[PDB]
Amino acid sequence: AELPTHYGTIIKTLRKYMKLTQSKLSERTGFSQNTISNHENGNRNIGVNEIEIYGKGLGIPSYILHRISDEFKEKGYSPTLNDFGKFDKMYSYVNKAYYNDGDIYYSSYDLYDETIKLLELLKESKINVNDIDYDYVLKLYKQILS
Amino acid sequence: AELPTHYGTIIKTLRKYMKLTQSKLSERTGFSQNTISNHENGNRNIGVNEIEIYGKGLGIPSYILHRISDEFKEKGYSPTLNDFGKFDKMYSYVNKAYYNDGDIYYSSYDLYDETIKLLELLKESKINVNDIDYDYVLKLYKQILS
Amino acid sequence: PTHYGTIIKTLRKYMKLTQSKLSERTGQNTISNHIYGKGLGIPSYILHRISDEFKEKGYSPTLNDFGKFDKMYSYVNKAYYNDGDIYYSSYDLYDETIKLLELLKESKINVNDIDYDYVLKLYKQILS
Amino acid sequence: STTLAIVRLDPGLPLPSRAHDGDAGVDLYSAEDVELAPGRRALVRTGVAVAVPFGMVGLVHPRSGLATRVGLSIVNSPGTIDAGYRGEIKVALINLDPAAPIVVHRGDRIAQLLVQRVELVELVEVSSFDEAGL
Amino acid sequence: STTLAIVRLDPGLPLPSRAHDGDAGVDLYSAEDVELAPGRRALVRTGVAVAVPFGMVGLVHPRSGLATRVGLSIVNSPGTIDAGYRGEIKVALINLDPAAPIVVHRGDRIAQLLVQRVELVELVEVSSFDE
Amino acid sequence: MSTTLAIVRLDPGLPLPSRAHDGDAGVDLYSAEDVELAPGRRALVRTGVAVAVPFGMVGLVHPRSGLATRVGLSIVNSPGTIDAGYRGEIKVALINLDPAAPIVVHRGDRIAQLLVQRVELVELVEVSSFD
Repeated sequence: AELPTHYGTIIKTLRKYMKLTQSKLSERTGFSQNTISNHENGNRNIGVNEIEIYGKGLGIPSYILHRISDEFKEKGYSPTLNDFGKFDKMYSYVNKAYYNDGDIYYSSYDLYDETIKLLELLKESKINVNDIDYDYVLKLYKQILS
Repeated sequence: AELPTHYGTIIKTLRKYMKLTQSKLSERTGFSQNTISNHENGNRNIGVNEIEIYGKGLGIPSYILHRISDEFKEKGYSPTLNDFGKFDKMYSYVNKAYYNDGDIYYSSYDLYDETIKLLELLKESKINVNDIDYDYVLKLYKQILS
Repeated sequence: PTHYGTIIKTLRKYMKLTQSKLSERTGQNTISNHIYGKGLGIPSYILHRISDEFKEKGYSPTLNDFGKFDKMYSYVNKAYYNDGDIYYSSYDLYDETIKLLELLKESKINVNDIDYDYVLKLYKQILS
Repeated sequence: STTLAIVRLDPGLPLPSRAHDGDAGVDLYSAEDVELAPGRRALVRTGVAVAVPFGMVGLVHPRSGLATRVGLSIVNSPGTIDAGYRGEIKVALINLDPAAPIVVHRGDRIAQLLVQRVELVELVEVSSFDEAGL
Repeated sequence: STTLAIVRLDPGLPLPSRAHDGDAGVDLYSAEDVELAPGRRALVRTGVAVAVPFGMVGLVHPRSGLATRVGLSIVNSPGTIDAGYRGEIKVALINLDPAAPIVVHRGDRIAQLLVQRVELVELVEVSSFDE
Repeated sequence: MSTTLAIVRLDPGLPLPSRAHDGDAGVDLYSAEDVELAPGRRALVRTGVAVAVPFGMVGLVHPRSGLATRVGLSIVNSPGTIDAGYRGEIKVALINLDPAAPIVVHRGDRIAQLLVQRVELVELVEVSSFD
């Protein structure tokens, strides 16, 4: 099995956002600089096996990578990857709500879809994800599960 | 958090019924004669994890401690506490039915309430709990579980 | 419980090993009118299953032809542990084996002269 | 090599058995014929009692076959068998098909019995989890 | 010997408690009065929150009494409490009887909590089973 | 060290089940197909995965609450058992316990979680009566 070439663009963008060198990313995954190098350029395609290993190395769940790759196949690029800091802020709020609140734990379908939906509402409302507190997110999350 | 003083009266009454000195209940719970006396009189209220330790020391499941309490909160006293010898005999049968008979184990709602009902019926037929055997209780016990 | 003697013996006679052959294993020796397992010679599940057919019909057609069974069971097992269609739809592999041997006998087809794929097709059919 | 004592309260039925070595369950059998109409339930005897060792729990599961094919389920799934319980194992069967009745006969496999370890934990109230850990 | 730390969100209900020495679970009370019409369901607060140790799981089983007698089951049985979870424990009740409504009373025991070790297995993808 | 669980992907279009947080009992299973369940209807639903449950252990398929609470989506045989010898596709027997509202399950949706747990492979010893 071999993945499409846009995965290499996903790993490049997410290595640079997580502030890791090729060398640092190597030490974590086990891949040599050369491997990561070609992967990030499109000299080689990332093995289906390997994407799990990259996810653990970056410290990003593999299914996030997959959902970001699905955006590529559809829209030709990825709006989640281009605004990854915003998704990351909201996703940690969404994640904390799920583990601390009973109106969430027992009602969630998909943390990713809910993360994306809270983000879309804040944009409609012209509100930045850094200018709100957890208490505000929770009240808005409860709405979308209700 | 503290339980509302009536647990004091409940433990003292049950400790006396259990033919226990403050020494025996002290050498079992870890509480000093001083703390048991201040619980039993009302000076100190019984913490929520203290009622669990008392139950174990007395040899009574805390659930009965909580349901006797509930009697007080409604009526102003506990018929069950007043007559706890009639109740202890019946409950030991009820307990033996449940753990040893398919018709009871799978059909039972509340061991406490079912012991109440079986007394009412022995009472209203003018029979003594001290007169009857396991087999008579069981027959009647199977009836009330329909 | 004496019915098992026939079973233990018949399994030996079928198993192509002498008394001494099985009489050296897990301890004529201590075999009289002759379950701990005959060195797990056959899973005790089957020995107890053949026993159960004695208490329903006087005999066991399964033991009467253990040759044909052992082949079919091994197939029915492969299908169970490897096919999603079988695993979620099976009711009892022993019974389902007996049913497949039943159908094969009336079609005058031999167990030893058949492949898994054939049996798997039939199997899927009896389960639907 | 842990041991589960079991009494055939009904001798006409087979002894529950482990089909293969790695298999989690042993099939239980109905002692009685029951017809369940769509939606209806019934408490059916299996004609066995078991001695679940202290520190363990017995678990009664529904079996995939009847579940997928005719909608046969257990209301209180999974059935919890306490280590103190010495009476007959019973199974609360419900028919979850909307139209077809289900007819269980004496001797049919109606459940898997699993035996697992359980933590016999003691419940301590804390002010808040923040103070006592996460 | 293991201690499950628990927070009583609802101080009006007693700490749940293992009724008999070897019993596998501890009943959870309803914190609310509910009526379930046939085939209808309800998420019901139990007035507690727990800290399942890392390497264990919370498991919410339905009570055999309510289910046979009255058809009261749990939709997501057995309900998983993850070790990470620190919210109020709730029970997804459902009336699986075709005609009789069920009434739950604040105070009623309406489920039992088990706690078990769980293999926190490492998934590793392979191409084909060589096993 | 930790216990390995080997997993194959009979359908590579789906992402690999993953353990979101360190001590989460289960890993979510995704649906391999689109399905409409009308009220009281059920379906056996492929997930595009096979597993190698270690000997001594058992795969258990639990319902995701939320689907259960909000649309009454359950599992007929809950909790579904994977034996250590099984190597075929995990399929989930889903059912609609809501009486009015059809349920639509999209390929790629999270329809169940897989726990692995140790199981006592007990020896049955028949006896006359007890001790």
